[PDB]
Amino acid sequence: FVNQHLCGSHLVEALYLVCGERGGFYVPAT
Amino acid sequence: GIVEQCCTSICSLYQLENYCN
Repeated sequence: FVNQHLCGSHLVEALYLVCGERGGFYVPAT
Repeated sequence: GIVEQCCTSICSLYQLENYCN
């Protein structure tokens, strides 16, 4: 992880890498 | 507001975790 501008699916990816991989996710399936 | 925090400005894993909680 590196701090940068993040949006859309790239934002969701960042949230997944930091916390979705800890099981803490609400998964916006689309 | 995750969009205003990350799309608009620079954000980091530290803030991203608050949207996980």
